[PDB]
Amino acid sequence: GPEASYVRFEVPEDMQNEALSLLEKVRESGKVKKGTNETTKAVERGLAKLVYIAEDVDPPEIVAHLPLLCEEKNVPYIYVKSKNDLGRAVGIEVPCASAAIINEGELRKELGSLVEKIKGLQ
Amino acid sequence: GPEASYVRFEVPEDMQNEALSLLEKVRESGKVKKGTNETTKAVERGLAKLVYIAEDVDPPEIVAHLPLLCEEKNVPYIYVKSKNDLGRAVGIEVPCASAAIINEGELRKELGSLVEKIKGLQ
RNA sequence: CGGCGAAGAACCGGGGAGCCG
RNA sequence: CGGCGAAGAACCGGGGAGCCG
Ligand code: NA
Ligand code: NA
Ligand code: NA
Ligand code: NA
Ligand code: NA
Ligand code: NA
Ligand code: NA
Ligand code: NA
Ligand code: NA
Ligand code: NA
Repeated sequence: GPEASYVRFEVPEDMQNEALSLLEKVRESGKVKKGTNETTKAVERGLAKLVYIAEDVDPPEIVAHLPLLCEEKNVPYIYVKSKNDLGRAVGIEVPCASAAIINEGELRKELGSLVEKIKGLQ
Repeated sequence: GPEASYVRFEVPEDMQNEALSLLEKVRESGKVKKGTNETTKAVERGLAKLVYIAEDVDPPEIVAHLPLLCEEKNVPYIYVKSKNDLGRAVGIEVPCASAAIINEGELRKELGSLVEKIKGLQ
């Protein structure tokens, strides 16, 4: 219905909040790219460890290529309800449709656990 | 002072008007590049037959590089008093800092005699 | 019609956080 | 204090006349 086509699975809210929290914390020791241009290049260049996509992107066409791209490059991705939260999580002043963790820093294990839960959705 | 350093020699008013009438005619006969970006490239690419530099360009750094470039590339150049005149003559709606003839069309004689006039000064 | 635009519109690639009053 | 900016600022490269209300 209201959700655009590019949202391919439901991410429980607690999993979303863990993921947003880890994305904000990874900036302290690892490296994130933020925004759809850099997110897309991060995946295309083989650099993405975890891609975040906001569910409320409108027009959906801005991020709609990302899930199929991630799947082709075997990059895990997770949805978050709000591009506002996503922009806050990555530390910028405007909404953010998509982001990528590219260096996991000190959070390798927590991101690993999160990725295995994502897999467990489908 | 008041003219910027890039005005390396004086050009008389009969000649600047000669140069601007010629420029306006070469448009429907040959080819003109208009604007500093296109004029620099024409000189660098070896395509410029006559470049026009307005004397009232503020800031001067917009065009200051052009005279030594023209000399390096063996390209004659002429100063005209007004970038508004220069704009009107290349048929655009805004001021124009510099321009270049790239083909003389059917006005090869009037161009040559002006070029020899230019050579005569300094 | 005004405002802006060759001191470089649109558009494209690089870039990745400031620009303006 | 506002307006705008990750739906991509500044800037570099290509482009060469439109963009906006
Ligand atoms: Na980019
Ligand atoms: Na890593
Ligand atoms: Na760890
Ligand atoms: Na022309
Ligand atoms: Na031109
Ligand atoms: Na250019
Ligand atoms: Na102008
Ligand atoms: Na100008
Ligand atoms: Na880019
Ligand atoms: Na350019």
